[PDB]
Amino acid sequence: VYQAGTHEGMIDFINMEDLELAATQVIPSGGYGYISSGAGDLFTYRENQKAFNHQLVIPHVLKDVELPDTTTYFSDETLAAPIIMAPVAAHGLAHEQAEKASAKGVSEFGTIYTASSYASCTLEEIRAAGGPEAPQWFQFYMSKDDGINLDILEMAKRNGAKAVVLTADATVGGNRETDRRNGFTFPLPMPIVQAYQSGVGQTMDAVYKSSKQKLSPKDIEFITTHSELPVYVKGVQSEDDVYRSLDAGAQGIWVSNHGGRQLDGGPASFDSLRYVAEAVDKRVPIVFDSGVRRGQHIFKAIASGADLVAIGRPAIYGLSLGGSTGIKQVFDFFKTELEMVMQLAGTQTVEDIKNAKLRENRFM
Amino acid sequence: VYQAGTHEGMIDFINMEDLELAATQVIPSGGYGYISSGAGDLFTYRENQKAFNHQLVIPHVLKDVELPDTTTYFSDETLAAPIIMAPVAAHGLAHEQAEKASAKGVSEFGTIYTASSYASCTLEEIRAAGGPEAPQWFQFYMSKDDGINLDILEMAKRNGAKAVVLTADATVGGNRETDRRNGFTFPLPMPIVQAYQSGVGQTMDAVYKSSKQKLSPKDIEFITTHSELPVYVKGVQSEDDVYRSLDAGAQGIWVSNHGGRQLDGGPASFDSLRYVAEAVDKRVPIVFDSGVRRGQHIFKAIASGADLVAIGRPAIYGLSLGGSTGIKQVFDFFKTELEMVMQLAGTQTVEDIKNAKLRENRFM
Amino acid sequence: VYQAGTHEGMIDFINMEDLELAATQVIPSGGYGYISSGAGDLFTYRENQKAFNHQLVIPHVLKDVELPDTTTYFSDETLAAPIIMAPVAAHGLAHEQAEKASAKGVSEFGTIYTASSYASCTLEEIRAAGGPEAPQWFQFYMSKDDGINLDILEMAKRNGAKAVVLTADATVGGNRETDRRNGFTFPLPMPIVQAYQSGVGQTMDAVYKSSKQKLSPKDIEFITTHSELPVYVKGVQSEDDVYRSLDAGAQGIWVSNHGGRQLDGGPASFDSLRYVAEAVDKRVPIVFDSGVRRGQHIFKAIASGADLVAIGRPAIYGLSLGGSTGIKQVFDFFKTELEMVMQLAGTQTVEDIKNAKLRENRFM
Amino acid sequence: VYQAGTHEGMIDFINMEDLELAATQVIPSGGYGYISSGAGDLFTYRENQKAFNHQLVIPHVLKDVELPDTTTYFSDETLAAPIIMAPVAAHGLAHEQAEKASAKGVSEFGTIYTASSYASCTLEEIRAAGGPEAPQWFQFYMSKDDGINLDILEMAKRNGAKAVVLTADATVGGNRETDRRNGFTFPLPMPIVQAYQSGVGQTMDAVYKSSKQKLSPKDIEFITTHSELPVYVKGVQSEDDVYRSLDAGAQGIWVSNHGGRQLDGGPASFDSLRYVAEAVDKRVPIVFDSGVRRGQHIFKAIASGADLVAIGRPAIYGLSLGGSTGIKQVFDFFKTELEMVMQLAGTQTVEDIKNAKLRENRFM
Ligand SMILES: Cc1cc2c(cc1C)N(C[C@H](O)[C@H](O)[C@H](O)COP(=O)(O)O)c1[nH]c(=O)[nH]c(=O)c1N2
Ligand SMILES: Cc1cc2c(cc1C)N(C[C@H](O)[C@H](O)[C@H](O)COP(=O)(O)O)c1[nH]c(=O)[nH]c(=O)c1N2
Ligand SMILES: Cc1cc2c(cc1C)N(C[C@H](O)[C@H](O)[C@H](O)COP(=O)(O)O)c1[nH]c(=O)[nH]c(=O)c1N2
Ligand SMILES: Cc1cc2c(cc1C)N(C[C@H](O)[C@H](O)[C@H](O)COP(=O)(O)O)c1[nH]c(=O)[nH]c(=O)c1N2
Repeated sequence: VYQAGTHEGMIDFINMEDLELAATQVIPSGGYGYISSGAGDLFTYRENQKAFNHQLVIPHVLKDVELPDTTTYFSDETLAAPIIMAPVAAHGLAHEQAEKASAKGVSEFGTIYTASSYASCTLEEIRAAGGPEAPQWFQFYMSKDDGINLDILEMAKRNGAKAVVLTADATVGGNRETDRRNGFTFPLPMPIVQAYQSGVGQTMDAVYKSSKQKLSPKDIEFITTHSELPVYVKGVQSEDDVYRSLDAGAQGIWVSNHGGRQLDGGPASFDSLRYVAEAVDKRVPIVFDSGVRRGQHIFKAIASGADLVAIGRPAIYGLSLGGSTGIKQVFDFFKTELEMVMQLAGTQTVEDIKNAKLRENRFM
Repeated sequence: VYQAGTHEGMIDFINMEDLELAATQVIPSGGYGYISSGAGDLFTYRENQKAFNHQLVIPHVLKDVELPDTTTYFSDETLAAPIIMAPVAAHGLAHEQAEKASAKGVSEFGTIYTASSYASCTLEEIRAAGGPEAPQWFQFYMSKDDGINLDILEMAKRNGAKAVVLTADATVGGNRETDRRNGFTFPLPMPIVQAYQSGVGQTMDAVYKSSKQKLSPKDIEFITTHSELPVYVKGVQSEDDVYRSLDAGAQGIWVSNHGGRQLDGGPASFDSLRYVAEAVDKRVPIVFDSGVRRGQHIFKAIASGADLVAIGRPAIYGLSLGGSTGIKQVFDFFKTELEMVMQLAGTQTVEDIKNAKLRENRFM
Repeated sequence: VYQAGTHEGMIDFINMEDLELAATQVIPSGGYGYISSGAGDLFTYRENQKAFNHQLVIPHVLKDVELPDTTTYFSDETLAAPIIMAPVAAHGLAHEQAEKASAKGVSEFGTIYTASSYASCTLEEIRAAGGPEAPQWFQFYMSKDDGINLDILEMAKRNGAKAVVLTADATVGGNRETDRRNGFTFPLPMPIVQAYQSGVGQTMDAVYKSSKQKLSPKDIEFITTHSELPVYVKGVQSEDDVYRSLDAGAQGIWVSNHGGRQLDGGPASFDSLRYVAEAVDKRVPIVFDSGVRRGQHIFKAIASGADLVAIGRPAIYGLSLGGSTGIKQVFDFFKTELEMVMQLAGTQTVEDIKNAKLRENRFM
Repeated sequence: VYQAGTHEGMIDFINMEDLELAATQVIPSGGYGYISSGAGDLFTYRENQKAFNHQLVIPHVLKDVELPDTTTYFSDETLAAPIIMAPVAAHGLAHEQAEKASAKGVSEFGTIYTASSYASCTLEEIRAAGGPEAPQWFQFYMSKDDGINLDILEMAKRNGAKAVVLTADATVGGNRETDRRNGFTFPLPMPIVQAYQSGVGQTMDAVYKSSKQKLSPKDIEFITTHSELPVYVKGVQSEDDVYRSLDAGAQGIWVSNHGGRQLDGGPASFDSLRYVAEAVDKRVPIVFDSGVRRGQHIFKAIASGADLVAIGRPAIYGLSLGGSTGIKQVFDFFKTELEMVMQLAGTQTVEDIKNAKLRENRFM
């Protein structure tokens, strides 16, 4: 039997590194390997966190700032901070209460929750746990069957999704050698995609291969036609990918390399953000993720063209140790660090962060 | 008595690093040192594998790709993948069945086998083991005696060689200090070059010095005159070397630094490929080798101007552990990784890989 | 009870690294952690010392130099060397005699002493210990209350401060995780700021938050209006910060990142010095600090536009082990190294150092 | 009593790294520390050997080369190879037979021997040991007394010195902290400089301070006036130093940073060679040293503008273990490696090395 974390309450940590280590005590070895590792030789995975010091934040002085405000106005939403929950599969790997605990905690922090197509819970349970005023987005792993795709989009609409995130950088799984060494298989169902994927006893490789490989601009047009919700393309790391996405009617761009879990030997996401921000030229919102472990990383991403920054692994480690309380403590850690960075950089508001100029590191 | 690997069947490995370590259990210490190490302080040897992350592969999205096809049309050949066997001396160091096992396995995978002048078997045995439809090339370590050179070329013709690979970067042996520490000598004859070299009990240094040092463009003209087979020059790493080769009538260029076994303090082969591809300007085919351990390395070489990528040490480690089955499993490992990279990069066919644009890594 | 160093006399050390290690034997663990560590992941802290080899000193020959002279004419002062004491809080953490021992030792060496607002002693005790001819500057952590600010400035005037150093890069404390792990609190009062801060049992974070966060150019104008002393802005690392400071009437610029204790992910101070020196264009004096551990670091800073270089941690380690004798030995170590560097670089006087041209390191 | 090496005969080594380690068995700890270490934090010392891979040697093919010839015509001399003995103090630290053993071995190899002013033997003994046809140069540490300087120059003339090497980069000693830790003092006299320096029981720092600090172009004119021998300036690493030297009548330039023993935080000598070669523009010969441990290092220096390359520490380690036989084996190691590099680079003669083009390493 697979037994995940069961604690609901305050957790003890200093930073995201000791939090990651502490989670090894409550997540079964195979599940921990699935969450913690990445593709191939882990070049791209390691580069994600290193890349934030490719650009240096200037601690400006005499900027007439106190009590910096992380409050973020995004569409008709008011967020506590420009920090959201990334779509992460199978929260039941981390905590018994799974996406019910994560959706409740992110709702209570007061920011956007992105639900995974590969969730351990139904979208109905995710909406119920967050409450009716919780801002929730739906991340779509599409079927090869358009009937099933219409059914999943109608289901996202019923549950009040405010955007559809088409993940386009996992048409097949990466060469995740920790999963291979562990003989990893999923312990729980995936109810949202149950029409094409059963989850239980399936390999990582098998699950991605059950979804659609031949994604194209026609898939954005399909989602627009049948849902009327704004479409974000996730995995965008170049100008060519921006123009393909916007020409097909995308209303958002999500810069990511899937936390270094996919194509080893590719760039760090933070380096790609510069190319993507130039191509987008503020025409649509940008979400950024992959390697974020400090407030200074969030500041640098927003200064470089991100409107929102998404959190993956650190939120899952917090969930494993403390449930809803634990995941909210991780968002609070990032908000508290961002407030410190805003004061020392001289930015009163999130819009002021966007206008900050970083210095390129010539000696990395 | 020298006792190499004897197993014929499926081998257990994750990647080429644990395969290299596993081979230490079946290859005698001196033979393992000869295969595994390189020249001088090993700067050039280490740089070969590191250099693939000097250029970054973009994981494009919405590229309308599924079931990527590695099938490669090269001259009148149909190859399983754009991946061939490099010429490697003395396979009897690795497996009792030597080049009979390696030629059979590479034939069954369905790609080009390059036979070494310093083989443990005759070219007749190599042709017999591969079968009459197996695509085979002949790698030439020339004699100082032109009579012997005519005899060896007529022998290559009789055995249906489709190209002659003139190896030009080993006129003398490098300073291979592992061979010195081990007191390495060859345990087996070298029948192809028996007219000038006996093999048994000879040092690495002695064998290279028995071949021709004063290679020049006149040697390409000699091979053309007497064989009528296309000549590839192997070891080409600069524009000057391309023009010398093509002006003398070469019909192919093989970019290599001999797996870091020759001139320590020289460039990584993958970095040299850019200079060579610019000079060749698609006038003749390019083969690339040295440091290839992943599908992403093959993808990057082809995107950078290679038509074919050759495998050395990893194929020999597979041979040592599993014979024909083992060497085919190594080619299958590279083909399976290349299919994963093609799907995540957005390339349907090998010609699409050639049109991919890599991003230079400004933070190596 | 908190028990610091008590020795007054000569100490045994080779360089500042073994001095830092030796101090662990006499400074209580919590105090040692407070002095020795820095912010976040310590990127900026480590980069400070590494950055001095971003620029290379040319050992010129035949320069007609002997007995190089470090004597420095600064305003109406004659200093032994262009090397001064940085403002460092709470010397009682290091030695029982606290700022009485440090002010006496720096006076006897013959250079500027910068008194911290967060001193363990009164400014009256600091002036008494240095003697009436000792050059002393006052470092200001401002109150939120302008009445208290007028009182502190009148107090600096009474004690013969020759400049006011407005520290502007610590409006809040950095994420100093060693202090968090140690549960660090200050053991002694802070008499200079007693009107707003009691010191005893207070966290690092609490003390900075008791001072003024909303520093602006109006604060320079306030100090000028009420003290008539030259104002230096400390923490300046960019052109924008120079122009803000000078436009508000600053008569000096102090380039610093607070010894890597504040905004992790910011530049090394030595790299920032180039940008600041270009903007200042010799209009006002420049003080430089953060990471100085060798004479070559002082030489490089002065060649790059610094008029004076300030010493922090190394002076405190010397104080802990030897009191007034020990801190003077640290200044003597830096002066002796600077004399060696001046002879080998070919600079007879400090003005000659300013005219030296460094070579940028293209291979860091 | 100080007891150095006593063996005369063949020594067992692979490369200069295991030779350096083996010498620890025969050189007393204090002497070994004096020979093996360098200044300050050893940045410049470590950079010397690393810097050779800042520029990459192209292994050219089809260059029509065999039996490469290292024979070097320099002035009226015929050298075995473009490889000479650097001036190194006090060979009695390494071997009982001191400079008698080193001069005999270098004479028998057939190249230039540079005698140190701080030799353990007289120049008469050095000339007698080398024989009358041995090419010998005299390295000058000048006195503050011009009478003593005239006496030393007349002595160099009597002993048939063919050049005077004015060492200009050691006007004072570097901060050699191994010597400090060891309490190092010289065990033997320095007969050449006995008029101003006794040697026995003296520190490194004291010996350099007894020589002339205020070296200037007037000192080149003095040597020319009183000896009529060509003057080389040693320690030249910039254009300014070339023009100062040539304007004063120098007939040679010796590029060096004194093996990283002097100004820590300065450039690697191999990097400085490019700047010096451009300024000299073949107007006078260039000697190069500091960090040479391989044939590829000698090749790269000559391709970059050096006419001769000098050997320091490796020659002293060979001397300690094998006397005249041992030091000749070290020169033979370098000649044998240079022959291998010349064959693989495609250079028939030393003049061909000068015309080789290196590729700058963009990924160091
Ligand atoms: C365990 C786990 C599982 C998933 C993911 C990640 C991880 C760690 N990610 C990728 C995710 O959205 C995000 O891009 C990364 O997690 C960001 O990198 P960091 O984890 O913050 O370093 C992911 N993305 C997505 O679109 N759908 C999914 O179902 C998942 N599943
Ligand atoms: C044990 C061994 C033996 C040989 C070689 C290599 C090795 C490892 N190589 C060089 C070979 O063709 C190829 O360039 C390298 O092996 C490529 O580097 P990797 O081994 O893939 O890293 C080689 N090349 C050649 O032209 N003729 C030969 O006989 C040999 N022999
Ligand atoms: C223990 C301690 C305490 C303080 C400081 C530093 C340290 C180490 N610093 C910063 C100081 O002035 C200086 O910028 C740095 O010390 C310089 O870096 P190094 O210590 O030389 O590496 C500091 N600066 C300031 O303006 N007022 C203060 O009260 C203090 N307090
Ligand atoms: C033990 C020892 C002693 C000396 C030296 C070096 C060493 C190691 N060197 C410097 C020498 O000429 C040369 O520049 C360096 O040795 C070159 O660096 P490598 O030793 O080859 O790395 C030196 N130079 C000089 O001009 N006169 C001298 O008396 C000495 N003495």
